[PDB]
Amino acid sequence: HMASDDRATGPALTPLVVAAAATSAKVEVDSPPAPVTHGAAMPTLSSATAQPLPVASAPVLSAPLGSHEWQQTFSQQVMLFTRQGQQSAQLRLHPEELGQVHISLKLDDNQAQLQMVSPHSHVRAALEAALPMLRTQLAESGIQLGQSSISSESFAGQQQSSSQQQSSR
Repeated sequence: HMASDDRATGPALTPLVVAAAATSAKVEVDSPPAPVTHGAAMPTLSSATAQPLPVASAPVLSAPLGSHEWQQTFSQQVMLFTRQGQQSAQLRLHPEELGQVHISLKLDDNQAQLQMVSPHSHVRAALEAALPMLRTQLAESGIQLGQSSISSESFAGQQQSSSQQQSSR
């Protein structure tokens, strides 16, 4: 019977802890200008006169990339194709690993679509550059090379962004 707990535990003090006031903004800024100088002179060399070197029709299209002879030969083969009446053909090309690219020139109205299946290589640079020249050769035969396409297997490049160049005089 009856009861008595009796308490006495009860904290009572003011907590306070704060101290922070400073800044930082010095050192590490600006950069030295890179020195540059131009000059050169370019060693000139007079073209020596001599008799033209004997040649012939090159077997398939295998010449150094950049040579005009390779481009001319590229056009030659197509001229022959259009003369025969064909349009699809194979050809030994470099890099040798290619073994045979598939040339498929399509013909509609008076415009030819040149499709070719080959990987991306420096070969395309000189080959593609020969396309504007080819249209000139074919144009003499009546036909006009309008469309052209190059794919290693299939063509896909859904990407177009070039929002730039905002200025005037």
